Parts: sequence; structure tokens; C-alpha cells
Amino acid sequence: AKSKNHTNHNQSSKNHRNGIKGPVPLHLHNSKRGSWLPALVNARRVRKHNQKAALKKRRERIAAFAAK
Amino acid sequence: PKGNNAIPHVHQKKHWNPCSSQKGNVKVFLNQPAQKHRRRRLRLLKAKKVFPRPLKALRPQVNCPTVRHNMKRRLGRGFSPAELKAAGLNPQYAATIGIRVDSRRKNKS
Amino acid sequence: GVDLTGISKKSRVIRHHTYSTNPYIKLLIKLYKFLAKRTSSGFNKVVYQRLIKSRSNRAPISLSRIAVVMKRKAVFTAKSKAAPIAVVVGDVLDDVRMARIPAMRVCALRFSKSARQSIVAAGGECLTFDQLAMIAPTGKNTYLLRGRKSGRESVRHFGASGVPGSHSKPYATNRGKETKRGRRTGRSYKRKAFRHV
Amino acid sequence: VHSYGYKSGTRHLFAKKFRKHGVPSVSTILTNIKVGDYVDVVADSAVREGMPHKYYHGRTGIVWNVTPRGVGVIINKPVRTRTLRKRICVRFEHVRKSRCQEAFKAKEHQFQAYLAAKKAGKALPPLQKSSRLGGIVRPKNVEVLARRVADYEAMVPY
Amino acid sequence: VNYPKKKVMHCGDARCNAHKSFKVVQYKAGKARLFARGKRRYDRKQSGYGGQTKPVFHKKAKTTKKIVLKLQCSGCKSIRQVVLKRTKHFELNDKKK
RNA sequence: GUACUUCUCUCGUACUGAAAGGGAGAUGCAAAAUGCAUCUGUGGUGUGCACACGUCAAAUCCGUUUGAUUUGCCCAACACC
RNA sequence: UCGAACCACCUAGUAGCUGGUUCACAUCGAAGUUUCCCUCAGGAUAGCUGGUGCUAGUAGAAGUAUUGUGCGGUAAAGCAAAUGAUUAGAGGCUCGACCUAUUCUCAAACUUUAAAUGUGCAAACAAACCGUGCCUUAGCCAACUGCAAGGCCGGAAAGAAAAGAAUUAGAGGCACCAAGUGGGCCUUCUUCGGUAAGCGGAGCAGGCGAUGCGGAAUGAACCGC
RNA sequence: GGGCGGCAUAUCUGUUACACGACAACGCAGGUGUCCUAAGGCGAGCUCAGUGGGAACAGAAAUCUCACGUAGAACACAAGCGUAAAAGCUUGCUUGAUUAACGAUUUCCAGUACGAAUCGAGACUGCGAAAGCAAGGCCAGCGAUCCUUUGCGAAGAAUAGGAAAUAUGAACAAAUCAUACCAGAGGUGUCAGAAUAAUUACCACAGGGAUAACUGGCUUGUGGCGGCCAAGCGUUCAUAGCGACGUCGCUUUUUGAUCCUUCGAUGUCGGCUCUUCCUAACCUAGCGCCGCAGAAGACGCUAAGGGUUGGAUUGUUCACC
RNA sequence: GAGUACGACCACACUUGAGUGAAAACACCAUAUCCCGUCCGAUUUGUGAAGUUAAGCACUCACAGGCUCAGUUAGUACUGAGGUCAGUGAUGACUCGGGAACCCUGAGUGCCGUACUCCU
Ligand SMILES: [K+]
Ligand SMILES: [K+]
Ligand SMILES: [K+]
Ligand SMILES: [Mg+2]
Ligand SMILES: [Mg+2]
Ligand SMILES: [Mg+2]
Ligand SMILES: [Mg+2]
Ligand SMILES: [Mg+2]
Ligand SMILES: [Mg+2]
Ligand SMILES: [Mg+2]
Ligand SMILES: [Mg+2]
Ligand SMILES: [Mg+2]
Ligand SMILES: [Mg+2]
Ligand SMILES: [Mg+2]
Ligand SMILES: [Mg+2]
Ligand SMILES: [Mg+2]
Ligand SMILES: [Mg+2]
Ligand SMILES: [Mg+2]
Ligand SMILES: [Mg+2]
Ligand SMILES: [Mg+2]
Ligand SMILES: [Mg+2]
Ligand SMILES: [Mg+2]
Ligand SMILES: [Mg+2]
Ligand SMILES: [Mg+2]
Ligand SMILES: [Mg+2]
Ligand SMILES: [Mg+2]
Ligand SMILES: [Mg+2]
Ligand SMILES: [Mg+2]
Ligand SMILES: [Mg+2]
Ligand SMILES: [Mg+2]
Ligand SMILES: [Mg+2]
Ligand SMILES: [Mg+2]
Ligand SMILES: [Mg+2]
Ligand SMILES: [Mg+2]
Ligand SMILES: [Mg+2]
Ligand SMILES: [Mg+2]
Ligand SMILES: [Mg+2]
Ligand SMILES: [Mg+2]
Ligand SMILES: [Mg+2]
Ligand SMILES: [Mg+2]
Ligand SMILES: [Mg+2]
Ligand SMILES: [Mg+2]
Ligand SMILES: [Mg+2]
Ligand SMILES: [Mg+2]
Ligand SMILES: [Mg+2]
Ligand SMILES: [Mg+2]
Ligand SMILES: [Mg+2]
Ligand SMILES: [Mg+2]
Ligand SMILES: [Mg+2]
Ligand SMILES: [Mg+2]
Ligand code: NA
Ligand code: NA
Ligand code: NA
Ligand code: NA
Ligand code: NA
Ligand code: NA
Ligand SMILES: [Zn+2]
Repeated sequence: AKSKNHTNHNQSSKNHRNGIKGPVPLHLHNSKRGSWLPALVNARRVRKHNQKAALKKRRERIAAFAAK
Repeated sequence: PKGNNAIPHVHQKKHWNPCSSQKGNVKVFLNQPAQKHRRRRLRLLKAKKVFPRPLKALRPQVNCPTVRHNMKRRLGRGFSPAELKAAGLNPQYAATIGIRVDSRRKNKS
Repeated sequence: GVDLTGISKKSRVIRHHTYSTNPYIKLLIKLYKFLAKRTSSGFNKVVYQRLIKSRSNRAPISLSRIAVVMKRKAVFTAKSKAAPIAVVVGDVLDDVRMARIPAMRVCALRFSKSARQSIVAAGGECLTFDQLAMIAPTGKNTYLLRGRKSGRESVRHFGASGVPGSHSKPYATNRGKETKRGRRTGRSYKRKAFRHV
Repeated sequence: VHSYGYKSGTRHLFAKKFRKHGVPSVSTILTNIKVGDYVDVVADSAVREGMPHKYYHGRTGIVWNVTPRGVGVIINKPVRTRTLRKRICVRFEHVRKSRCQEAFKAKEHQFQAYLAAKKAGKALPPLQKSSRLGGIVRPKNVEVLARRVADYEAMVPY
Repeated sequence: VNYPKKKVMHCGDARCNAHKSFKVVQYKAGKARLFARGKRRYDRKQSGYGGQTKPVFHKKAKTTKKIVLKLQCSGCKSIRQVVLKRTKHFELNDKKK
């Protein structure tokens, strides 16, 4: 007994019932995994120095607040 | 559907359940409080019969085996003849005065 | 008729009564329902909302976590101002990894015996929410805190573990089982550890 | 019957325009593509290396990675009830700098120039008026609009 | 397919770490050992009554096998294995046409 | 039945490798094939309750309170490291 | 009782198949489609749906416009343009051929050209713009004050003018646990096979199924609602 | 329907497909399980298919030469696309068809594998004067678990498992042997992957009107019955009578197509018997027209009231006498 | 007002005939010991400067063929939305919107950079 082969009749209605959700904004899930390696390695060294500077800046702010 | 569940391994494929066609294979514990009372009642009766001898015969202290339990201590089966001889007791006479004797246990320390 | 297709999808599940059978929980809800309605305090509104939540949605907090966050607030805080009262709508648990803590005033639904002993021995004090309403009726000088829930085994199990980028733990009592095919490159394939989103 | 290979049904999509054949020129080679730029993914059928799938032809996205010969583009693609951000790897010959933000950049630059003129006291340009307002019209040529007999004969061929 | 009897290819071993001359030998599977673990399990399962206990494949469809070539280093004596595409006639030929 | 007891057992506080077997703090100084020193401490950054400083607008029964916002700390969470 | 007797038991044998399945109201409310399967009367799996919620109630909003900027080769049109098909005169070099310019008529697997309807992106609050600003890099460059990148410190912000210069019964996102369904059918336009069919088979979207009511006397699908 | 056939079962190109993407049929036109140490890689030089003019044999067609030549050739295959100081042809050198630290991604898609792809990073190379270009022949040409089988863990160094020595056979050691970890190979073509011949009219069960055999319903190709136009036939003369080439319909008294109803059953051929209805009229009642003298007849109109047989052969309907 | 080298766009730049060309260039051109390559110094390579604008090259011309931009074709073909619109159908018109193509015809026949040189 033959039956129906394929259809897309109601699929658009089902998809839009909860809506076609918009894409994740570019500022989230912006991982650089798998990108060009030499730039990634160079950026890692910069970020490590930035973390050290961030630690020093907070130490200075703590001392400044304590003194004042 | 089935969904995300653990893969079942309930192991209940034999004729364990008693039914119209199966005698079953089960063990219940409905008599547990009664057996506890009976065991205590028997112990009290045994104490009366053997009075004034202690209910439980004297047993030695032993070290639990394996590296997992070597720090623990517990009672062993019976006193070795070497321990009894050092204490000044003939092992056959010791068994007559309520001392358990084990001729299998060695004294390695 | 009015075209209102999918209007029911706007509705959200908002609970107004606790599922808890605790009479003392109900007394606190009665107290802070009145305070949230009759006072202009964001603290009172949040505390009342959190008193209705389920036990799983009231995560426990550790004493070490409380001590750390107060220290972060204690620095950059004027020397003439008193430290705020740590307020937790939930259980407060002791931490054996922090031996030394400062003296803090902590209000919580419940304290563990060790946690209460640690707080008192450090020179602090433990408060119940009726005392908190008496001395801070609007929540002035309070530090509202929440416990952690993302480290729970239930959360770690959520999601399918066989899809690329997933690192959820499977539902298996036997750790050694379910380790060969789909988990190793040498057995057909290995599920990809990372996937861009 | 119909098959589902990588380039199935691309007879007209992956083809050069008439009298516009040839490999890409120096201008494409000298184009600078940066991470964060908007690009349009247009396949160049004369290259055939690094060539995107037919779906991504004519789509615009953000560059997330640059390699010596390739460009990684983030393209929105609706699937079922959601939109996915697909990272496609192509060669630089299949990407062109996008002008989707041209109007917005001009608007921002115009605002800065207007602000600079205001802060410097320079006279502001006059504001354009609406063409939808009422007014008096003085005609220079008035003609009768009507259907003529010759119009019906003019639409009868043979 | 005609394949050269010698190939100049990189050698990964520390002794060479350079392009070297490799001798070419086509791979042939060894004889199935009687005391292999799977063979021992199979023989135990087969013993006794019950007939054939494992599937016996009959619906062969391939007309070719993938060619595997074993490259032996001139100095290292180590062997590397490479896979070629399926073919019906593989010969090692030095005479270039 | 209720009341009482357990150097035990079990699930967890640690995870990894096929195994032999190894096994996770921070900061500072410095780069020692186990580097030293200190122990009141979110490893860093972005977004983020309440609370604390202020600051605008609306409305007041003139007591204030309804929003928004600057800064600080940011709880829970989410995302890059 | 016989193409494997009768009796008891294993046996409540198994069945993706047939039949049945017991009170009320209330808030919501489908699917007959995707992929895999000895799969096609069944399942897993996404989708649709309910419940539980979480998160700072307009935050990462939109089955819609406008503007800017991309993508296209169907409808048409063309054969006096390529590829195929095709009718007939004429002029050059009694016939014919050959060449030249035309002519009659065509194409789902032909096209120079080319819509309508579409489709991707952008339209200022984690952003972007300005500074001979600063710090770091084992990054580029022959170097650098240039370039690439991650930050820091300041500045400016019609918070997006004017020119038709948007609108919103726009709380955005994030999970968790699950049900039924996975035979469909009809219709406007598009559309394939067939002489055709209340025939078979697709696309976009509505509808029935699951739904009565008011109409077309009567009708699951038509009209109105 | 099933069977037979075919394969639409895994897969590639064009078209169907409605100018994003995606889309069915046992729709249309064709392909694939191979082939290549070069037909792979690179550099250089060259230009192809065809035309035209010219040169002993030489002619349509051998080779030489000069012009034109947007590709009308060629690129292993089927097709599309692409390519001219090349991607084609010739040639010189080569092994980038090796290895590649579980990098990321596309196509299918559940955003899983498999197969093909894309962009990299590292090693060692090839070609080139150099920028560069290559990890096969662009895009089809292929394969899980278990099992089997092969490769790698060279030698020597370490007072001690470390930065650097593969591990296990659990009382401990040596040498064998067997395991283990990583990467391939032997294959499932029903191609996400059972190890399979018939027959039943002696037949059985669970079910299906999801599905055939019989009525009915939709079609009406086929069958049947007509109309229109007028080349011819009719001595003559298109139309008394009929009507080629075409074309427009009706009918459901034939077959077919379909599978909507019925498979917890609608008794399935023919005849006998009996009633009724239809008219496209055989006889009977009237009436036109004729190649209607008469007689016998052709054609046509209104009309279904009435009538329409006995037998041989065949179960036959039908057919024939 | 021109030339040369490298160029961007790649016919408004191409194609066919005809004419003109200051200076400097460019180019033909001369030649084969050496570098190098061919059957052939034709190509290519090296070394040169006696000659020529004859060609290339550059400008101009043609009721030139193409090409480019416009008009026309034409609000036509087609098309989004609508009707208990017309018609037995085939199909068509109308309503609110969008809107082609060829033929034909008008105009045009490269443009913009860096460096050096000529006119100077
Ligand atoms: K489901
Ligand atoms: K012991
Ligand atoms: K086995
Ligand atoms: Mg179905
Ligand atoms: Mg579950
Ligand atoms: Mg944890
Ligand atoms: Mg097409
Ligand atoms: Mg195209
Ligand atoms: Mg390989
Ligand atoms: Mg754990
Ligand atoms: Mg039962
Ligand atoms: Mg079934
Ligand atoms: Mg039922
Ligand atoms: Mg409802
Ligand atoms: Mg059923
Ligand atoms: Mg057409
Ligand atoms: Mg045309
Ligand atoms: Mg033609
Ligand atoms: Mg657009
Ligand atoms: Mg405006
Ligand atoms: Mg009615
Ligand atoms: Mg379309
Ligand atoms: Mg398409
Ligand atoms: Mg070349
Ligand atoms: Mg990977
Ligand atoms: Mg291939
Ligand atoms: Mg190929
Ligand atoms: Mg390839
Ligand atoms: Mg060794
Ligand atoms: Mg199969
Ligand atoms: Mg296969
Ligand atoms: Mg399969
Ligand atoms: Mg299978
Ligand atoms: Mg018989
Ligand atoms: Mg039955
Ligand atoms: Mg039949
Ligand atoms: Mg008929
Ligand atoms: Mg006829
Ligand atoms: Mg039926
Ligand atoms: Mg039946
Ligand atoms: Mg019945
Ligand atoms: Mg009956
Ligand atoms: Mg009649
Ligand atoms: Mg009659
Ligand atoms: Mg009668
Ligand atoms: Mg001169
Ligand atoms: Mg010469
Ligand atoms: Mg000249
Ligand atoms: Mg001249
Ligand atoms: Mg002209
Ligand atoms: Na399901
Ligand atoms: Na109807
Ligand atoms: Na490489
Ligand atoms: Na295999
Ligand atoms: Na039927
Ligand atoms: Na008569
Ligand atoms: Zn070697």
C-alpha cells in the first residue's frame, strides 16, 4: 500500500509557533579556537600581561582608598 | 519516547515472582522481630542453664588481615597453644574452663 | 473574535505561595509579604520573592564564600562605615578550607552547627529574619547573597553527552561502561569536545 | 535522478557573466580584509579553490579569522526554529568588502561634522522642506486628457 | 597501476629526519594464529553440540582491496605503511613508460 | 511497635591513564628540570540582584516614592581567557 | 476429536495486530513532517504541546515596512545574437551546390537581456566615532611616530536632526521533565505524470481533521464569522 | 493489490524546481564500485578545433609553408561549470599521492556518524632566478562494533622513574607466549553494516476495505452513437443516397484507468420465470423526401400505446444454421 | 602638446580600410668572439649603432561593423494582492500596486595614477 512520500506543508507554521529565534550576538561565544595560530599565541601573551596589569591596578586602588 | 535515561540492568528475567504457575524464588523478613526476640530469649535461657559460667567463652584478640584493615583489631576464634603454654595453661584443660583454643593460628610476632 | 494567536506563550509561571509545609517558613513569608507591600525597599521585594522559591532554587552558600565577598566589599568601603549584614535566603554551611574568618553579622534561614559555631567563635553573630526585619526593616546596609548551583551533579548531567561540544556526564552506575565507541578515536569515532556557537 | 553533491544544481549560480570571464584581478588581491569587517560571500567560479557552498553565495557576514590565503566568515543560517552562526572557510577571492554599513557610517560622519560646526559657530546648512505641503501651482501647458478614436485603432495590429 | 620499486620520502625517525630511499613491498596479512585470544574463544564456543555459533559472511560485494605498501628505510630498517586507492591490478614497476 | 547503641559498611568531600602509576590555592619576587617568601582570601576581563554614594525628571497629603542614571562592590548566573 | 488423538501441566506462552478501559469542572492545547532503522500497520530522533521554572520586566524583540547595500536567471523577451530546431524567396559565385544579407516559425534539459514576488546584511548603550594620548606583544614591515591585536586613560554623543524618514495587545534570553503524533485530506495560485478521473505526485499559504454558529434548499473543505 | 519486470535500495550531473536555500512520483535525459608513477607536483616554452592560399610523387585524405582563427579543441569517464603567454599541448626536473602535535569548518544533518570537501599550524621535501605553487588526478568512485592481521614504542645512556627508559599476566623474578594503548588493512552493494531454498488445491492464525477478485461512483482513452466543413462517388450533378482530409460532441448497452464504499462476508456465470422502464423505431399508426412510373425499396419526421417467435450445436453471454 | 617604464578599470579601449607623425623615446635594424638556446641567432641569448619611419607604436578619418550610455518599444509583455467578476470552456478584463526585452533610433569612441624624459 503506497503512502505519501514527502511534504513541507505545515513545517513553516510549526517553526514560527515558537518563532525563528535570532542569532546569538557577536559579543557572546566569540571564541578564537581554531583561528590562525600565530596571532592567537601573540594575543595570549598580551592577555597575560593585561591580567598582571589588572592585578597591579587593583592593588594601587586599594592602597589609594586606604590612604585617603 | 525513551529519552535520556540510564540503561536498565534490573536483572529480573528469571521466575522469581510467585504466581499461578511458578513457585517463585523469594525471601521475606516478616519474621525478623520475632526471631530477634527468640534469639534473646534463647540467650537468657542459655545463661540460666550454664549459670554461673559466662555465656560466651573467652576469645583472643587478633589483627584484621589485608592492608585495608590491618589497623583494626577484633576477636579471633581461639587461643593458640603457644599463648596458652606461655600463660601456663594446658590447652586441653583450658577448654574445660571456658577458654577457646585454636591450634591453627600461628604467632608470627 | 480577537486575533490573539500565541497569546498564551506570553504567560509565565509565577508562584505566589510556597510549596513548603514549614509553619515557620510561612510566618516569615507573612512578615516579608507585608514589608514588601508596605515599604519602598528593593531588598524587601527580593527577600519576599526568594522566600517562596523551592529548596533547589535556594542554593546553600559556604562561610568561606561569604567571607571572601565581604572582604571584596570591605576594601573600598569607608573606615567610618560599619560592615553590612550578610543576608542569605537559604542555608549557610561551614567551610573547612577557611580556618580564619572575620567577625560578621549573618542572617540566614538556617545555619549548620559548625557554621554557627565558626561565626560565633570569630566574634560575629547569627541572625534570624525576624531580627533582621526588626533592626533593618528596609534592608539598609545589607549584602544580599545567593548560593551556588552550577556545580551540582544534576546540572553536570543535563544535556546529551553524545553531541559535539558537549561535556555532560551520562546516566550510568557503572563508570567503566560506556567508554569505547563514540568516546575514542580508535573505536569508530570520538564525540567532538568543542563546537563553535 | 537529482543528486545531492556539493555543487548540485549550480549550473547558473556558479557561472561567469557574459563577456565577463577571467580569473580575479589585482584589485581583489590587494584588498585588505580584517577581523570584524563585513564581507559579502560571492563565489568566483573561475577560481575553484576555497570555494563556498552554494547556500552561502550572496550572503553577508562578519570576518572572524584571517589566514594567509583564507577568510573565516560568520553567516547567519536559519535552521528549524532557530538561527545558527556558521563559520565557513573560503579563499579571499570569494569575499568582497561589504557596503551594508555605508549609509550608517556616512550618517555618523555627518553628525560629527554638524556637531563640530555647531561648536565652532559656523553657520548650519538650511533644512530641506517637505514636498508634500500645499502650494499654488501656475501651469505652463494644459492639455485635455481623453480617450480618442485613433487610440482604439492604434491597438489593433494586422 | 604501476608503482615504483623505490620512493624518496621523509623518514620520521631521529636517525634520518630527512627524505630517504624506501624499498617498496606490498602488504599481505599474516596467517591467523591458533592461540590468538579471539580464536581461542571461538574454538571454545564452537565445541560441543549446537552447530555454527557465529555468522559466516557470504554476500561479498567488493571486487578490489585497498593496496597497502610497506616502506622500509635503508638505514633505519623501520617500516611505514601507506594506503593507495582501490585497484584491480597492482604491480611494482621500475621501467617508466 | 516505640526508645537506645555501632573504630563497621555505603554514598560523597578528586580526578585521571589501557595500564605501571601520578594527582589540582592565591599573591609577590624572580625564571631554580620539586625556585623562594607571605597567608583576611573573589586568578583576570565583559555583562549582571540587592546595598552604599550621589545626580536628574514626574508626582506628593511636603513625611516623601515612582522611575532613570553616575560611581563602588558586585551575589547567583552567562560569555571570553 | 487426525495433513499429527485425548488428558493435565509448563501457560496469565508471545502478539509492532483487534476489541475494551469506570467522576466533575478549570487553565492550556497538537501532529500526520525531518533523519536512522529487515524500515513501510512499528519504533527511536528532532519539530509541534503541557508542566516546572530560572534570570536584573523591554536586556540578544519582530512571518511587517522604509532607506542603504548585496544575491538571482523564473515569467517575459530573442532567433534579424551563441547552441540546437525550422519555412521560403533574393543577390553573388539551365542546374544544384557554395557564400552573403534577409525571411516564416520554435526550446523543461538554449540564451545576449531581464522583471513582479523574493532572499542576505546594516540602520549608536558589552557597540561605533574622536586623541601627532598611554601600556604590552616571542605579531607584519628594512625600520618607525606606520600596520595587526588586547587593554588603559580622556573626549564627544540631533541616544539619533531635516528630507513622507516606521510600527508594535514588542517583558528579551536561559534551562529542566515529559505526553500525544510520525496513515492525513481539501482549496486559491504555481506545478509534474496521465485522454481523463471525486486519479496519482509536489511548492507557497490557508482550511478541515479538532468546530460548532449564520448563509449557499441539501454537502467535513465554499461564503460570512 | 501481489507476482513477473524494474529499481526509483548507497551515490554523481542537467532538467522537473515556480530568478535565496529547500521540494515528490516505478517523472525526464544520463552516470558511479573504476582508471592513472603519470593521466600526480612544479618550471619553462608553445596554442587549440578548424578554414584559406601555395609545394616532386600526392589524389577527399601523408608532410612542408604562410595568414585567419574568443576556443567553435582539449582537460581518463556522465553532465554542468571553468580555463588561452592556461587549467590545454610539448618538455625538463621531481614524489606534496609522505608526514601532519585529537586545530577549526562546509556539505548530509538530529546540526550524529560515514564519505567527499574548505581554511590552517608543524616536519621533511619537489619545482622555480623569484614572488610563489603543491600534502593527488576540484567537485561521484565507498564502510561501524566484535574478530583477524600488520606497522610504530632502534641502540646506548639515568643510584632511580625524573624533562627524558611503553605497560600488564596482581606472592616475586628471567626468558618465551598471550594481552594492552595508538595508526592502518581483511566488509558488510538490503551500502548506519542478520549468517538463509522451495511447495501447499490438505492448509492455519492475527488482522487489513491502509489492498486485489464482483455491484455502484468518478473518468470515457477504447467501444458505441451523432453533428459541422465539403475533396470526391453518384452517366451528368458536392449534399436522392454518402462524406475522404480534418474537426466538434453525445452515450455508459464494451473494455480500460482509479481504489471511494464493503474482507466480525452485500451469495460470484448462464438459463428459466415475472414485472416494469428507456428510445438511438424492427413491425404496427400517421407524414415528408428520392437517381419515388408501378411493384419492391432508400433516407427522414412525430410517435414506446401494442407486438417482437419455434428449433439443431454450445454451460455459455455471444455466434451460426 | 608628447614619449618611455610599471600600472588600476579592462572595447567609449576591439575589428576593418585610409591618412598623418616636431623633439626625445620606442621600434624595426646590424651582428655571432664570448653567456645561452635552436633543424634554422626565425624565436631566444649575447655584442652593437651603419640605416629607416616601410611596418609596429601614437593620433585623425569612415552617413564603417561592434561596444558604451540614453530615447523609443511601452505603462505594452509579464506580475504581487482582490471579487458569490465575465465566459460552457479556452481564457479575459477590471480594482490596489510593481513593471520588462529585442528591433529601431539619438549621442559618444577610453579614463585615471606613480616615476623619468621631450617640447624647454
Ligand atoms: K516526542
Ligand atoms: K593484619
Ligand atoms: K565475540
Ligand atoms: Mg507517512
Ligand atoms: Mg530522564
Ligand atoms: Mg564541584
Ligand atoms: Mg534553472
Ligand atoms: Mg548566474
Ligand atoms: Mg593518504
Ligand atoms: Mg565527583
Ligand atoms: Mg493479560
Ligand atoms: Mg508493525
Ligand atoms: Mg479501542
Ligand atoms: Mg486555547
Ligand atoms: Mg489499525
Ligand atoms: Mg516562455
Ligand atoms: Mg530578448
Ligand atoms: Mg538561433
Ligand atoms: Mg534587500
Ligand atoms: Mg528624521
Ligand atoms: Mg445551512
Ligand atoms: Mg523560488
Ligand atoms: Mg533554487
Ligand atoms: Mg603556465
Ligand atoms: Mg578535532
Ligand atoms: Mg575525489
Ligand atoms: Mg574526480
Ligand atoms: Mg580533491
Ligand atoms: Mg629503547
Ligand atoms: Mg539495510
Ligand atoms: Mg558503501
Ligand atoms: Mg541502510
Ligand atoms: Mg541494517
Ligand atoms: Mg487435487
Ligand atoms: Mg482475525
Ligand atoms: Mg479488475
Ligand atoms: Mg467515448
Ligand atoms: Mg470521417
Ligand atoms: Mg479503499
Ligand atoms: Mg469483503
Ligand atoms: Mg456485515
Ligand atoms: Mg442479500
Ligand atoms: Mg425519437
Ligand atoms: Mg411503440
Ligand atoms: Mg409499455
Ligand atoms: Mg625624430
Ligand atoms: Mg634576429
Ligand atoms: Mg612607423
Ligand atoms: Mg606611414
Ligand atoms: Mg557605427
Ligand atoms: Na516519536
Ligand atoms: Na463545496
Ligand atoms: Na606545509
Ligand atoms: Na574496514
Ligand atoms: Na473497489
Ligand atoms: Na410506417
Ligand atoms: Zn630512517
